[PDB]
Order: sequence, then structure tokens, then C-alpha cells
Amino acid sequence: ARIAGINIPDHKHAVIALTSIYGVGKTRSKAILAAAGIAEDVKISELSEGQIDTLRDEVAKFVVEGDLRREISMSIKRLMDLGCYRGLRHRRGLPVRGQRTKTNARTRKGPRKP
Amino acid sequence: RSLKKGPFIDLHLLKKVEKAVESGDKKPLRTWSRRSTIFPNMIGLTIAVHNGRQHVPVFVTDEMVGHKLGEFAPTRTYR
Amino acid sequence: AKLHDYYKDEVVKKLMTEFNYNSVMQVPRVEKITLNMGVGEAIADKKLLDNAAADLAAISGQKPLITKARKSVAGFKIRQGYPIGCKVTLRGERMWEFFERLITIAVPRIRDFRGLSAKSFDGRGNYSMGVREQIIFPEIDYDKVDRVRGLDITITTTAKSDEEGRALLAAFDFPFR
RNA sequence: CUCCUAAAGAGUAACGGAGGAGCACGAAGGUUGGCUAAUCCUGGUCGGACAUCAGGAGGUUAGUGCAAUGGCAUAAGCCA
RNA sequence: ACGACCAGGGCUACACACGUGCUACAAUGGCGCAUACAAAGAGAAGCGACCUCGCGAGAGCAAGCGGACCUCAUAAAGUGCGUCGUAGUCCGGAUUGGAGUCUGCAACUCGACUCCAUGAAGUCGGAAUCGCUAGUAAUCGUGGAUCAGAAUGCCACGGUG
Repeated sequence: ARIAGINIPDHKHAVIALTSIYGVGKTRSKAILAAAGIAEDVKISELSEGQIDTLRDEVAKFVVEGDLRREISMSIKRLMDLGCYRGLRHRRGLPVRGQRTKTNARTRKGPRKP
Repeated sequence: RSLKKGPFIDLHLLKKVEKAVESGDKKPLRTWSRRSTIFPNMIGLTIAVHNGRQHVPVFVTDEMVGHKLGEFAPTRTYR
Repeated sequence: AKLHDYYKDEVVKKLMTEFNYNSVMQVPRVEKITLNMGVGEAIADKKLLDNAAADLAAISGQKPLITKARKSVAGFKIRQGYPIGCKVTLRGERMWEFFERLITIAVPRIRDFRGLSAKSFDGRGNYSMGVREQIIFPEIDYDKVDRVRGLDITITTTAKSDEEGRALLAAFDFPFR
């Protein structure tokens, strides 16, 4: 159905359906299903509404939703406004973690332009 | 990414910072220790960090604590 | 007429002293809620505009009014008289039964809610805000969604200034960031 | 065909100064009922200088199947 | 001084072009649990078990081993069961944010690794072009040199074939 994470997860195995939330991967999905009491191989259908309310109550413990997007934007903005090395690498769309820029920077640089 | 057994700072820079804060506002601190960590008692001072040829003036703010000094002095020129 | 009844008994006498009005007729009112859906891209195909207006028909229970282009402009390459968007104005209790339907259901649904702005006033006491998603309403089901088109909502009040305007919706517990 | 030359009735020439027409429409005709612009400002999902929405300013600076002139709110303009 | 010492920086840049590789685009596959079968090597400022703590990288304690004895060291493809059911997906892992570990005087430029989160391109590749004839190609792991740390490279080893 729908979760406190607005997003609407698909009707499939709960462990994989909960991954559709921004901020919930496989490990956090397994942890949510374990702390809630729901099996991992059960679909989102066949789940009572009282069980979805339980899943919401558990996902409320994590910062996983536009809130997390806001915290990531805040960190990158702090880096850019600080003017440090990583801030400059973020400003110019260049790799931040020491990767080579002579070749192979296509994820940060995008499609090549002559 | 240094262990959690305490941050690193060069001793000469540490003593320079204590002498600068105990003696009131001073001139920029000329240093070559780009690897030193910015500590909270350096907030307010402007440290001139070497970048290879010059000493780049860096006015320290509370948002810089935890960074290394060389993070605010680029070493390569690109236009 | 929940907030409608809540209007004539509660928010009038707190406002009557808040601005020290001499007559009850001086208190601001809420005339109409008009929902606009500017399609813009219906010129490519008009099969999508009818179902677009079908959504707006389900949000308020009123058959929408298809607006036409007032004049030809090539900047968006339309000739005057083309079906460009639909709209619905709501008055009376159908406005009220909708006015609570969002403030108590339309508020707690928007993704990454941060609260409404207090600066989005016309300057003479009328509020307007736009919702980006249409799946925020209970009526429109997520299963049946061909597009994610939003819509604008403006609040027409008899208030004379924004201060009297913001004071009225604040009495209805409006989220003001 | 329209304006000016044309000398405040009409008319008035030049290889004088400027523009148009050789159609369109069974509704763009008749009638009854209703309606009132341009532009700009402010606010507002995508939406931008410019789309649709709301409000204020403004008062016909708009509109009139087409040139110009004279008209047009009782609208001759717009809708059924 | 074109000699010598030092600190910091650079050799790691980045519109772009090429060579050589690794990982993929998936179902002859991904994931989960269970389980089978190697060879060749290295080790004393070294390899470091067992046990305890940690989600993990690792940490503490502390045997044995100059080694057919001890350690690295659990081979992996495979096989059994379950699931996914052709979707940019339970494919793919880039990139980025946060939190850490270890080496090292010191991980900013500019280390490796771990955890959480995110989830680019990519759905088999134009012209053209390469290797390979049998335990070969293809594919799957393992070890060593250099080395404080830093292998998708190099050199070697076996499994299926």
C-alpha cells in the first residue's frame, strides 16, 4: 500500500518491496521486517492493515525520505559553500574521491563533448 | 579516516596556535603543515597554508573544524 | 459544513476582537475555491485532457469548465480558441466539504511536507498555492494514473489586506512555515 | 473604394501625397436573452518575457471577415 | 652549481583521442540455506591459530611454526532445496552522502578495506579488428614477487572443459 514514506511500494515480496523507499536498502528492509514480525517472503498483499501500520511505525525510526534528500543536499551545500577541495570537486562536476580525470570520469562528467 | 585514537596535528603548529590565542589577535599564521587537523581553538584565526608555492590565507570558521588544513589550499591550477 | 459551522461560532468572535471590528460583517469570509489545471500539452492530443478533467471532476464532484486560449501566442505555439485547460470553482458547502477535505487530508499527504508559505498572498488578502501531485487525494486512485499532473488552488477571501487574510486561514489551523 | 490636396455646404485638377478592391458568409443573416475590452501589476504545479487561474489597476488605448475614414456601450463588439 | 640538504607541492591535472584490461548488460542467471572435490606457494621487525568483543573491516589475549608437523587457508565454479519470472528487474554496479578500521611520523591533494544509504551508463555493441588446434580456447577460484600499507597488472597453480 502506502507507507509513512509517501512512496507506494509495489505488491511483491516485502523485503524487496520495502526497498522502494529512498533510504531503505536490503539490510534495512530485513531489519524492518524482523523488528516488525513479518516474514520476508510474503507479498505486500496478504498483509493486514494493522501489519502495514506496524511497518510504518518501524520505518518512522529511520530518516528515509525527502528528509534524507534534504540532509544530503545540506551536506553537499555545506561542502560547496565551505570552498574546500571536495566542495570544488562538487562545483565542477568532477570525481570527488580521487579517481583519475585523464580518462574515465564519465559518470561525473556525463556524455563527452568535443 | 584516521583511527579513533585522536586526531593528528603538528606540534609546532599547535604551539603557534596556543601562543596566538593567548596573546590576542595576531597576524596570519604561516605554516606548511597541510596535514594538520583544524581544532576548535583555531576558530577566528587566519592560517596561511602552503599550497606548493604560496601560503594561501584561510580564515577558520566553526564549520571547518575536523578538516585538514590542506583542504582549503588547492595545489593545482586549472582554468 | 464542519468548518462552516466552526466558522460562524468560533473564528468570528476571536477575529472580532483581534481586529476590534464594529460590525460582524467586517470579518473576512471565504467566497469560492477555484481549482485550475493548466494542461498546456493537450494540443498534441486531446484524449489526455478529458481524463485530465476526469481527475479534477473526482476531486470536487463538479464537472470541470474547459478554458480556451484568450489569444494566439506562438511562444507556446497555440492559436486563440484552443482547449488549453480545465477549471472548477467551488462555492457554498461544496467548498467547505472540500475545504476540510484538504486541510485535514490534503495537508497530511504531500511528499516531504514542510508547511505552506505565508508570503503567497495576492497583496489584498487572497491566498493561492499549487499542489504538484494529483495522487494526494483519496478519490484519485494510484492504480489509475496515466500522468502526474498537478494543479493550482487559490482562496478568494473578502479580506482587504494580507494580515486579515492570513489571520482567517490561521484560525482554520493552516500550516504556515 | 478610403484619406489628404479641397480654400469649415456640395463639387473641384496634375505622370500630386498615401493605401485598398475584382471577395467572403446559411451564418459571419433575423430575432430574443445575456455579456463588456487592451495592456499591466500581484499571487500561484510543471509554466518560461508570453498559455490557463485569482485579485487589483486601467477605462476601450480593445474589438469590427478585409484598406482607410466616419461610426459603434441602448453597443454596430462578444455568447447562447 | 647542471653539485648537496630541507619542508611543501607535482609525477594522481582534464575539453579530448588511442592502446591494454576488469565488471556487466542477465534465467546456461541473481540471491538465500546446506554440502563436495585441488594444485602450487610463502612465513621470524614474519605467518599468526584457538578463545573473547565487533554487523563488518578488525581488535584484545595468546599457542604453534625457520615449518611434508604450525599458520596463511573457508577453493570457486559444481551439487541439493527454495525464491525471483524477463522488468533497466531481487540484472548491473558506477557515482555520491554519512559512519568507521588498519598501515604509516602523516591517508587534504593522494591509500586499501568495512558498514549504512544512493543506484549512472549499460538490454550484446558501426566501419573495422584480435586470440586460439586439446587438457587448448572459454570459464572458476588459489598463490607469489615488489611491498609498512597500496594488484582489475605481472609471474605461476590447479577445477570444469
